[PDB]
Amino acid sequence: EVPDNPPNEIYATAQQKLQDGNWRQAITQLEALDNRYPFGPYSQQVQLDLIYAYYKNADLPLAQAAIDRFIRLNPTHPNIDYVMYMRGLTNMALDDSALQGFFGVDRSDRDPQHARAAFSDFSKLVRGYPNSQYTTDATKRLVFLKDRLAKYEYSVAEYYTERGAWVAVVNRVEGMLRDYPDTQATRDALPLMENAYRQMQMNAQAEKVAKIIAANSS
Amino acid sequence: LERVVYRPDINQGNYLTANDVSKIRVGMTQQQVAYALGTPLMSDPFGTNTWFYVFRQQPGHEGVTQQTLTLTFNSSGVLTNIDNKPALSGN
Amino acid sequence: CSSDSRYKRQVSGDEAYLEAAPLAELHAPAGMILPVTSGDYAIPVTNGSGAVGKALDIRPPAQPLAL
Amino acid sequence: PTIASITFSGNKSVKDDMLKQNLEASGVRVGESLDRTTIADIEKGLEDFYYSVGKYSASVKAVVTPLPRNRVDLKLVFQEGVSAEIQQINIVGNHAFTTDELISHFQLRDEVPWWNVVGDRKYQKQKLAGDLETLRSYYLDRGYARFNIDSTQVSLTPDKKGIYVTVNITEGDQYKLSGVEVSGNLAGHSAEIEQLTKIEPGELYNGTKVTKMEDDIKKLLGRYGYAYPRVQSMPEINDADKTVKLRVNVDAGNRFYVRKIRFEGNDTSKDAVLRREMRQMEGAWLGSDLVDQGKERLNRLGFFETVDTDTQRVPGSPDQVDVVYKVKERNTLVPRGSFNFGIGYGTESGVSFQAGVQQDNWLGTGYAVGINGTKNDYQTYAELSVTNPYFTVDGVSLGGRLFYNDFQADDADLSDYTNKSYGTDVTLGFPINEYNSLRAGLGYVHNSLSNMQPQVAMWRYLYSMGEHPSTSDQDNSFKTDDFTFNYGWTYNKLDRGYFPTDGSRVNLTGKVTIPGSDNEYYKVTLDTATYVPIDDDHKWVVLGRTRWGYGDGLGGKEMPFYENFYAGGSSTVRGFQSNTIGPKAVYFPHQASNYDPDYDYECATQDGAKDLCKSDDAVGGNAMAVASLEFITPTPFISDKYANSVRTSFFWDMGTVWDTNWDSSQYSGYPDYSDPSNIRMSAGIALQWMSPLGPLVFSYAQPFKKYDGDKAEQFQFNIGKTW
Amino acid sequence: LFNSEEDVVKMSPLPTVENQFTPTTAWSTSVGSGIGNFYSNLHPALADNVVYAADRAGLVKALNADDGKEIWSVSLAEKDGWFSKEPALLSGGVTVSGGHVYIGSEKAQVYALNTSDGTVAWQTKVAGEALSRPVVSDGLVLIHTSNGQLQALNEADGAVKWTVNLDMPSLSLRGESAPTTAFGAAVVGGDNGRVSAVLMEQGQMIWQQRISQATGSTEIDRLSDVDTTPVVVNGVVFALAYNGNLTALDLRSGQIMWKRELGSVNDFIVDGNRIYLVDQNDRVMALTIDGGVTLWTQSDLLHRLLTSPVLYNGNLVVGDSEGYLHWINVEDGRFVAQQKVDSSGFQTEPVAADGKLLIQAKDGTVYSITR
Repeated sequence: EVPDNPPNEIYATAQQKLQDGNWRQAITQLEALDNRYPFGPYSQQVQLDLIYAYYKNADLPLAQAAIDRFIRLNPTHPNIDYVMYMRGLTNMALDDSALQGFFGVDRSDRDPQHARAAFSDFSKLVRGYPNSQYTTDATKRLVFLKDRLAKYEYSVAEYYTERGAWVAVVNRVEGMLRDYPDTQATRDALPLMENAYRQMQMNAQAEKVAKIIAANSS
Repeated sequence: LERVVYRPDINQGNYLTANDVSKIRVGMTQQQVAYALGTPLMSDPFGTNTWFYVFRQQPGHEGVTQQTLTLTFNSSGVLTNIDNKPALSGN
Repeated sequence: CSSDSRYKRQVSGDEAYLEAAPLAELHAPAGMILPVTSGDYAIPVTNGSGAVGKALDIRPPAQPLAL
Repeated sequence: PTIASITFSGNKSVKDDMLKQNLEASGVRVGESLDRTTIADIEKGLEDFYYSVGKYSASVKAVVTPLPRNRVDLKLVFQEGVSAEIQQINIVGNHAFTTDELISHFQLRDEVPWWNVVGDRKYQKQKLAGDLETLRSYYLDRGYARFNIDSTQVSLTPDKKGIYVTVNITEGDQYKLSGVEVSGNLAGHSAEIEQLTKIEPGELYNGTKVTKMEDDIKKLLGRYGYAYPRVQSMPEINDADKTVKLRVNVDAGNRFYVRKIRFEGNDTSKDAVLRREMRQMEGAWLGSDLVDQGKERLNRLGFFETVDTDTQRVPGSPDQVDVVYKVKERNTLVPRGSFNFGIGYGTESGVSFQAGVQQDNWLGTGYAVGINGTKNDYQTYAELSVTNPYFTVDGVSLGGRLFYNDFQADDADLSDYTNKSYGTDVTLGFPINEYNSLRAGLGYVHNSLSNMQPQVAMWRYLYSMGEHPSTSDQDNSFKTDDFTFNYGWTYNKLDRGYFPTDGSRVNLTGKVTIPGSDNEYYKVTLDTATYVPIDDDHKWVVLGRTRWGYGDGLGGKEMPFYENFYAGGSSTVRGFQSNTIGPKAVYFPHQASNYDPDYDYECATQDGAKDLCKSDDAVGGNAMAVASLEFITPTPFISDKYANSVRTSFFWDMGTVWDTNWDSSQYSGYPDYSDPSNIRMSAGIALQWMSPLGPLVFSYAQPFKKYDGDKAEQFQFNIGKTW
Repeated sequence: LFNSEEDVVKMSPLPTVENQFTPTTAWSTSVGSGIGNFYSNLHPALADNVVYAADRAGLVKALNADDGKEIWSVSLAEKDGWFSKEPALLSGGVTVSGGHVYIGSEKAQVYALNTSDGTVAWQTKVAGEALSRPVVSDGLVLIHTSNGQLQALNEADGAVKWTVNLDMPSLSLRGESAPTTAFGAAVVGGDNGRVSAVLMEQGQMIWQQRISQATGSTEIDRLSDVDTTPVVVNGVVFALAYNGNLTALDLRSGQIMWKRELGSVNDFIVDGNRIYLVDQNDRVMALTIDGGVTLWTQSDLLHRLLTSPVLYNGNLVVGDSEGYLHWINVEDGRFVAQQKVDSSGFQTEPVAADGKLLIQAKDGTVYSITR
């Protein structure tokens, strides 16, 4: 697959293959440069290149593992901000399983787990490295991804409202009010808790959420 | 609306047998109530020091039974008010 | 294999996250307390002027390279 | 030097994976530092590792080469005498049972018999460390409560290849269960708990029995939501009288509440389509069996290759749990969900093929769409279906389908006509019990026909309707228009995995017209598969499957030929051709109509006789019975048993199709289709393997019994069925 | 396909046939199905011009030691009683004194037959199975077992006088040595790599000494030394190691007299002045009793899975796993003579007395040899 030229030359052809988008051969050459020169001065650089080379070509689980390897072996390094950003972006894109839905399929409630991992890891980034060049992109992603979580929880609260698991409904929507209340999905979800409380007949409780959502008509 | 179909016996909230209920007394602090009934599966989001218990069952398409049991506390979390209602009916 | 041959930075998922939600707030009325906004899911007021992943150079940063 | 490479010669009968791990566990790694001295530590550690895997005779040799920058490649070469073979298994102090009985229960064996080479007698301490408890559990089941493994011993031959193990024991004596006592925080469930516990005081005390009694107590408390009870078992032992007065002591803990139900996985499935398959509700008390019924419903849905449940206690608070249903989706998120393509490719020169989709990831308010399109014979048959199994969240269901069919009878056993039918259904499903369903729906069909060959089995129907085409002719037209009740019923329980192992599935589907329709047959179908795990553990399985059908005219108007039961579909019985079985059609004579002398149209008197003429065409029959008895087995390969779960199975297929309206006295010169006495049997192996499409199946079957009509191909590839 | 990818670490060729003299198989007999697929120590015994052969089915077979003629004989296998008929797994060699012949088994039983008639005189359910040869002492019998326990039994009627635990490792090689009785003391060796001596009563010790060198972390390097019956002359003991080291010792204390390179051994003998030893590499060698100092060493039976040696008719002799016997010189280590006798398997040890050489091969047959 790959020659054992001097490490600077193997790196030069890795660099070039990535810029060419020769992603498969690039990944094989980065893997060979790692294995043949795992402790050398390029090891950190090689780990970052591996992370990108898995993330592009959409080898997402391997990217997530290379990110883990980087943080585990190099918990201090000037571009750890990039590694946590890639933890974020990997877990985020790990929801967007394919393009076939583009003409209307709402994916927001398929699975929370990787969205929630992406959020908490972007949270570590944005809180720890606010001076990063990534920080704005991280924040915009966080806002979207947080509303996406809120949409998933709202989808659960909708389902339970249609089953009438009214304790389940109130407990879910109170969960959304504790966690990420500042979301459009929650602002739409509160009527559904008002209904849940009133179907559960606790009108003296329900009127509080009614007054909250009425005061959030604007 | 409703039809004869196997709605799967949905439980909701908490179990309220009489021997569990009569553990409550107004002197209780929340740390005690939490083992009298088990922890409250419902609580006020809106910041009253209040706990809500429902034992609710729906044994199918027919029959619904519910105890509401509302506990409200002094802000210290020491109980002050108890209300038990078997549910009303209406649509 | 197949590929779009340009703009190797892009998401493989969609760009949409950059527009798909404002940070729409919620404002409880008097007498109510909105429950505590629960830790990690709160996010800062970021600087703002950083780039967005439409145009950010996702190319992994360069270590100093030498032997 | 850095170990810039490591190279392995031999390593037969040990997976390279554990070797790769063991290098790191021995403190050697690719790109680690090395020297010629350290090799002595490396090779003996590998010998130690091989020793640790029972390769006690093994030896290792280590080969070191300088690369041009004096970096080093360490090649490793591996030597064996066929290790850990076992001469004997031996049990001492035993009186109660001859040791052959005991060792028959071990995973270890002493003498792998001429009768069967499956298994082996290579010792492995990991196996023994379990087999000692298989011994202990056998003796406690038989009830020797004072049984002790005394200083168990392993001895290995002065030629290091040989092993034998000696387990010294004191058996004690077998004790009766003269008493059981059960006490504690039972939350009043004693009236059920003791009704697990009922025993005759003369019954044998039994380690298995007390184990299952413990599990059953954990089940009952699970049911009522005491999810994590402390359960303790202690015998009071009267050695002098040699009996156990058993004690079981239970502190139920708190009644756990399900704070959240979490589905992890599901990456294509909308959370709704898992969460609607729950019985146990979030925000309610747990029921362990209710959660298990949720798990079984997720299995029955079949979207998941594995379903796993962790009733995780909530961090930071007692008596609440989250039920994490971890799942892995079948079909690995492939676009267009569950997908259909098929070719019925077999011994036949021509072939049938199919295409389609069904998964509910579709448009609008989130209805499902599923579409199917096929050719068989020169047919075209294609349909749309639109479905919501939860038309509301009770699980009352809607399904409607619109379908078009054309048949052009160029052989393929297709009886000689042009036939078209296009039809709709609208159906509502009620689940009427946890394991059951009912179906009620409108149907419609328009059927129009031309080039109609006079055909006793068809034309007897035609003329019992009236406005028949002329006999002595084939350029012949007919039509019927129909509105119907479509109705059905189901019972489903399957411990499914994806391909089920246990439980029964029954489906019954039928119709009757509205009064005065251009038919007034009633039709009934029943379909079944019952699965059982052999030895009551799910890995080894036997299957029984049956299909049954009837149709008869209500007020006359017998069931039309264009809806008779075909069988010999490779799903229904293998080896028979897709439509071949049962009655074969008998044509009336004509010289020809609309005919090509360069082409073949049977029973043309210019090619054949002038009297009532058989063909090997089949119109199916108005009544049917089918069975398969089927014996399920895995198959190892480089796609090994665990990694791919490929299913394969032997089967005794059986089929009969007949015509309850055959006038055996009138059209008497021919095989009597009034009785099923031409039962058919075929004996077959079928193999099922799964892909971004779905489940492929390769099947082999040839008849055990084959009648003149029984056109067959000894193999056929096929795909899908899906249900 | 795969048959050739499997391996068998080599068992070396047969050495020089040419000889100082030729031996012959003077007589032979069938004894049972026997050691079969099943390695264990079951060498026969000779006294009173009678060979007390015995074989793993449970058959005991006295033979007139000059002839393939027969003397009293029994099977001790379980009387089947409409249950599974179980062979005795007869084991632990054969030993004779006075009124009895004592034989162990791989189950709890040691059986004493009479010397006058074939009936079992006494049977005892000892503590784990009697892998070791029983030994006499004028009124005691002493025994050792798979469970490492030593037992002492009362020679009239088999009651245990005492028991001693000698500890065992995981992955023992036998849990077996015969006790040796000398200068009034027992000496015995146990698979943890220990040798222990007792005062012939009460189970009370003279000593323990521990022979446990190399100390390899892997149990397979550390099967833990002795199984081979230690022996004594002038109260100088000898003990030896499957891996680890041979040593000469005191008996009055347990002090080491000397320690020697000799691991890879399960089998040896001594004489009035010398040690003779066989090996798991199946090297064979001779030493002096003082210091254990090497007299000679040779290796041409490499990996031949040899028997224990014996001094016979002024030579050494050893059995060989392809069925051969090798006669070796006292002082040179040269081969003196060789023969092929068995054809089915032969690592159970030779026995020699009255100028007879006797072996029981595997496949349950005894051969008598003379030179």
